[PDB]
Amino acid sequence: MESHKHYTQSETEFLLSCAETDENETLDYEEFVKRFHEPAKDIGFNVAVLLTNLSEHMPNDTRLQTFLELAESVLNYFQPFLGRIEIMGSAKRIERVYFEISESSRTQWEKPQVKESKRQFIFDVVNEGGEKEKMELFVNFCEDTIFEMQLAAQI
Amino acid sequence: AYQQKLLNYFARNFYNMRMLALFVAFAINFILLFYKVVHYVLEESSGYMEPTLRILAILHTVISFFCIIGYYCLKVPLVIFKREKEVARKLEFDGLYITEQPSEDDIKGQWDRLVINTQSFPNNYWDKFVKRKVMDKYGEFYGRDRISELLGNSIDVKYQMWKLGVVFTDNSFLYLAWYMTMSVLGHYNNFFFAAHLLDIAMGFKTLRTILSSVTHNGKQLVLTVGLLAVVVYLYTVVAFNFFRKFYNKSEDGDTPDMKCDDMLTCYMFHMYVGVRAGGGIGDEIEDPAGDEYEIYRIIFDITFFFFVIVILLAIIQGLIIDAFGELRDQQEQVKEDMETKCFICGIGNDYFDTVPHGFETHTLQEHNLANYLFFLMYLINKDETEHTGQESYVWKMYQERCWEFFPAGDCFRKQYE
Amino acid sequence: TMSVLGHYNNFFFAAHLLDIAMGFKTLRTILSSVTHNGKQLVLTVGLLAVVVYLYTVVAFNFFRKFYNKSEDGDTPDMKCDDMLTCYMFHMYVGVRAGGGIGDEIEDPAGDEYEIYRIIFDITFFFFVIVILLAIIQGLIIDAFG
Amino acid sequence: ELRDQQEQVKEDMETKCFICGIGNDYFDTVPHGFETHTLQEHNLANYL
Ligand SMILES: Nc1ncnc2c1ncn2[C@@H]1O[C@H](COP(=O)(O)OP(=O)(O)OP(=O)(O)O)[C@@H](O)[C@H]1O
Ligand SMILES: Nc1ncnc2c1ncn2[C@@H]1O[C@H](COP(=O)(O)OP(=O)(O)OP(=O)(O)O)[C@@H](O)[C@H]1O
Ligand SMILES: Cn1c(=O)c2c(ncn2C)n(C)c1=O
Ligand SMILES: [Ca+2]
Ligand SMILES: [Zn+2]
Ligand SMILES: [Zn+2]
Repeated sequence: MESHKHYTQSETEFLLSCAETDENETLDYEEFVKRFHEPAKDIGFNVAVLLTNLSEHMPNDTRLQTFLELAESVLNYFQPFLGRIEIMGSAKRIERVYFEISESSRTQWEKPQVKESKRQFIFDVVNEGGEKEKMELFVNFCEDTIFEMQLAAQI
Repeated sequence: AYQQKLLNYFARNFYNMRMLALFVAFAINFILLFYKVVHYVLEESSGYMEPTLRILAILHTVISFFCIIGYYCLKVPLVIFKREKEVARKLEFDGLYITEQPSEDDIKGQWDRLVINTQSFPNNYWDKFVKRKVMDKYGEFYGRDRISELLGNSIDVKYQMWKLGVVFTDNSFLYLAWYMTMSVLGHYNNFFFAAHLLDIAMGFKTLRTILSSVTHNGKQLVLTVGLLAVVVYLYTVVAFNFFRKFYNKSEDGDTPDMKCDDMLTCYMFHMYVGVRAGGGIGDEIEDPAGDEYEIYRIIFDITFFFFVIVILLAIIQGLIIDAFGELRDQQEQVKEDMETKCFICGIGNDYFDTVPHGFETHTLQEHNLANYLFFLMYLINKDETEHTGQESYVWKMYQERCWEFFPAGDCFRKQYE
Repeated sequence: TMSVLGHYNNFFFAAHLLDIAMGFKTLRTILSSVTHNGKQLVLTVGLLAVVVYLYTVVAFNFFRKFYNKSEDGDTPDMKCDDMLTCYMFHMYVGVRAGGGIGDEIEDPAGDEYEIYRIIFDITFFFFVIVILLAIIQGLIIDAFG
Repeated sequence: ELRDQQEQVKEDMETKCFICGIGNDYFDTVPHGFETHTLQEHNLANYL
């Protein structure tokens, strides 16, 4: 742990708290990551949305960057998983939306029976399909690819 | 339990097996280049050239059979899903097999009357309560004796008979059947693996465009070849009635000299020779010098060269080259439109640019139509107890099918900053 | 390194007039346009060598008796009933002609295969000389545009 | 020219109003925006 230059010596000892109680001065390999990792990746997610939700909504804040530059070992871990769209939200005003993208769905928007169905669609719509049915043809496309992404899963 | 192990191997390797039934079908049509005349193959490398074709021609029918089993488990389940959606959204949101009863056209509408009598109708459409929704919406104007009757080792035989009506009428499945039914004929005669190099055409992109441009401007092309067969026909009736004495395909007059004084054989002479020449018809005709009809003959040939070889054969080539100019440019335009506007906003490369990487981050993070697809996959796994304030103004509007929630013109910088 | 070879043989200073091409501006543009639309050009010449190949296998299996490059029958008459030499005959002569293949072939008049032969030649003239040889010229002239 | 002339005419018919002369864009702004504007609001049949 010390040779990776990530944790300082005030943190390499805290990580070795007891961690075994087992007779050999060792650990358990996949149980120590079972103990402590996964009950802070979805707890810690909503923290990452909240610091994201404040920086984009409230700019020009000197007080916020002091936390924000400390969070960069989190905000550069969850940015693979942080899906950000924009909708016209119920008040005639456009408000951003933040959500959670899995890892069994960023790796099946690859797998080229799904990639070929995109390029067969993008060319079909930006060529033909008027403005009274453009976004209908998008929402009708998202329903199919979700069936494709289910289909490429059980293979 | 071992069947679904193999059957899920072939659907995984379908795009990576169709590049194997091409590197084989070159190796057939390279050994087959050595034939010689009874037709018997010689050798150029060694004696083991004949068995490497009898090996290679049974290996090709096997691989061309695994590329339709892998098609039957990769893309034909999807074409069912896009078909069971459109039926189920027709008799429910609109009403088709109760109120409308479709016409003699749209045979797929007529064919899909066979499916709604089945037990397991929405097999792929995730929406197994259509048959309860119609009787609650259309059980009032029409009696629920009828709607209960219209809808409803023993497999879904009335449904499996419907499904094969969708697989066989499917476009890309027929090509995977014609690709295999030649490999059955490839052992009746070895020369039928020469019609497998036409998988180059439906395999590349700038060769699929040529094969489309022959028929893309097609509905005018028949009406222009159909003017060739009338101008050359009207050049027959003049030549048949006036100029029979020039039309000799014969030698010196001593021979049993062959003529063209018969309508059906003067006509095929004017089209097998009169079109493909360079000078129209004035090549393969005895020279007019000592005749009274000479001036009436130079006028006959010049307007043949001008109407059929200068005009009508240039604008038949013109509709096949300048359809290849549209279809290449169409693609170019699509790419340019993709790299100069936003898909969902529809704004421009200019207004978002205004900063380094201005349009790039606007479409990588702020809209990024991947994300609008993961967001709709989000609401399917979220429970309706858990929908927040905006994930249920969306999910109400999507169940309602209104779609006023995509950003029409503005995004974020068009009101803030 | 050609000027070293220019004294092994005097004829190697004839490959120094190709310094005209990388020397001017409207001649450097021609020499670029051959390969500028190049990645489609191989896939279109590569369709010529397959359509003319599929016109060989039909002519080899059906029409061997017309393919005489010979004189009057009395001579030791030369044929094209061998695949590799029927194929190079369809490409050295069948492409560069004006009428496709209906020039250098004995005339079909007294045969039962006559209607099956006029269809063979018209679609040779239309597919390989009217279309596929116009859109191979088309990618070298409209890359210069 | 004469094929393109016809093409242009068709395109002009499907992107402007005959009597207004305004555009497919300003009337669109809503689902079926240009369609109802020329089916009901002007519709040169009705002026006849
Ligand atoms: N809403 C949008 N979402 C994503 N891309 C967009 C959008 N609007 C415009 N674009 C443009 O589309 C381009 C994306 O390229 P494209 O969709 O052809 O696939 P790609 O990212 O090139 O990867 P591949 O070609 O392998 O699918 C981006 O460069 C972007 O400029
Ligand atoms: N003032 C207008 N009145 C009617 N149509 C208009 C007007 N301005 C533009 N248009 C366009 O003209 C189109 C009408 O098509 P057109 O006039 O060619 O005949 P049609 O409705 O297609 O029927 P047909 O071709 O059988 O006569 C409409 O789609 C409309 O978009
Ligand atoms: C359950 N369910 C849905 O409810 C659904 C869907 N796509 C859209 N909806 C609405 N999919 C794929 C789905 O499985
Ligand atoms: Ca709630
Ligand atoms: Zn946008
Ligand atoms: Zn108007």
